[PDB]
Amino acid sequence: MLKIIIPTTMLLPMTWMSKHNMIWINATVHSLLISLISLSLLNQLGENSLNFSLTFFSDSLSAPLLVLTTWLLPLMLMASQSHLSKETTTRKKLYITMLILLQLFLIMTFTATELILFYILFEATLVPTLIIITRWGNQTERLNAGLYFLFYTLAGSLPLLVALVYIQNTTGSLNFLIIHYWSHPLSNSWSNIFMWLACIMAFMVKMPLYGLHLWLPKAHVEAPIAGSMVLAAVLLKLGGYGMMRITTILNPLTNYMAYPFLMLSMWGMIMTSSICLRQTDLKSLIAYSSVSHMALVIVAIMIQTPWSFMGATALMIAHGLTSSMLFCLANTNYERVHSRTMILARGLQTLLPLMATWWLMASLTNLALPPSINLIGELFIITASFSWSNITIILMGMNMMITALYSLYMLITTQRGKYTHHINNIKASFTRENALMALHILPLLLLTLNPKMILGPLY
Amino acid sequence: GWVRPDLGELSKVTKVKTDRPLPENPYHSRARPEPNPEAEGDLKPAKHGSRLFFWTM
Ligand SMILES: CCCCCCCCCCCCCCCCCC(=O)O[C@@H](COC(=O)CCCCCCCCCCCCCCC)COP(=O)(O)OC[C@H](O)CO
Repeated sequence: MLKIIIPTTMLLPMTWMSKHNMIWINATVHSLLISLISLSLLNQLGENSLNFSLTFFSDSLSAPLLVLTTWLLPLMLMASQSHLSKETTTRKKLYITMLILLQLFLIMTFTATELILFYILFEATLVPTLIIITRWGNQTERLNAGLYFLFYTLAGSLPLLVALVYIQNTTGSLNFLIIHYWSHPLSNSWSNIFMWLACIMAFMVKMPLYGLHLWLPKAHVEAPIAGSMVLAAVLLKLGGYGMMRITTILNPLTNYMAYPFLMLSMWGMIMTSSICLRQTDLKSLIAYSSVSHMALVIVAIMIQTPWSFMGATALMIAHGLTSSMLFCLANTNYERVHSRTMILARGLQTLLPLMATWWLMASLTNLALPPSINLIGELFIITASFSWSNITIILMGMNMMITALYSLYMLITTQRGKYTHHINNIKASFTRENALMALHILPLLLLTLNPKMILGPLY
Repeated sequence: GWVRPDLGELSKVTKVKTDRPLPENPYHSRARPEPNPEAEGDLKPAKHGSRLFFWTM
């Protein structure tokens, strides 16, 4: 509720009014402090969601994502204070302002009690990210990249706007509790499909499914490090949160209309993971891997099965923490080599031995190696999907088989092998990069002991 | 034994004494539509505020 919001927004005057060089320090202090307070919100009751007021409420689904976003907030500050050191204090302050303003919106939307209120800051997250990708992005095609990312989501979000207000004029309020209790069987009338399509496509776009995913490779690669993590670790997941919330009034229409997306997602994950097997760009390879994992959640959410929701929430968080880490891996390597081609800097393990380890559990976590939370996600989803149909395991398991090859492919090409002779600027890794990397992996294994925290309201 | 009327005398408005009754509706007016009922009762605060989307007040 408020105990998270005002501390987040009151953090903004601090960064603006802090000393010239202390900006990174005091921002990091209370961002971690905010994370601690958010963790206090992680508690949930049995069945009734933790409701605070007409404006804000939390459930067993929102809380794990809330603590994840606040937990993220220190990490971009940690990950960004290397390529922004040679910048004017105002621009550094502006950069920090963008992140916490972005993070502030995330707390708002996840705790939003009204769908329209959920909707207003659903796209409002775009404005800070658009600035981050465009201004501080370090590339040339970032301009076209920002346009692709911006227009795709709007093209899907605006139908939701017309759909959402239609609910208000037809079924009174759009309070999440009032929708759930007063749910009615959506008919099969040919208007209700376009009703169904509008209420779904908005979350489809910013949850890249095959076909509606070309923004993500352009979104991730040209975005700066902080932009890439926030976009891949939370931003691809507003779509996820919407579906678990909005599919309450899409049944039984979801039963019949689910087919085109399920085939698109299940086949897409094989295709996308195949792209990972032959990606020339390390950041792009990680980006395409996010599509495969996210497309798995598409099948998870859209099956509408108790087990499927549970594994979704497991992959909901685990992928986000993992994808942020892998982007950190690529970023921590990038500036040393000043290039994105994977084969540019081979045999890094012989030069940097600890990064060899950090890359190693990172690849293992993305492998869904048990008992990592990723395995709990994928394995739960497979069982739910298998109950839905026996055939899907052929597609399901094949993804894990492909996921194995490309995951260690980056490991062998970069970490193992012969070091590149020509390069000589690879310095011993700063303990900031090392500290940040453990900041990611350590909570992941810490979460393994308590899956019930992140299983969700279906748990 | 008549007399010449003075100026303005002919233009004087005069009261004429008649026996015919005054017409009831010289225009033959029909019935008149009943006005819509007026507002009444003390003004009360708007129930649950603006009631516009998520705005509580
Ligand atoms: C880039 C293109 C879009 C990307 C994909 C987005 C999703 C695809 C479908 C988009 C639908 C947008 C319009 C839906 C608004 C809410 C729909 C809704 O609530 O359902 C109504 C569905 O009714 C409609 O007619 C909704 C619109 C149907 C689709 C036709 C217009 C939308 C498609 C063309 C415009 C957008 C495409 C891009 C154009 C450049 C119910 O009303 P009813 O017809 O049952 O009303 C009672 C009675 O029958 C008479 O009204």
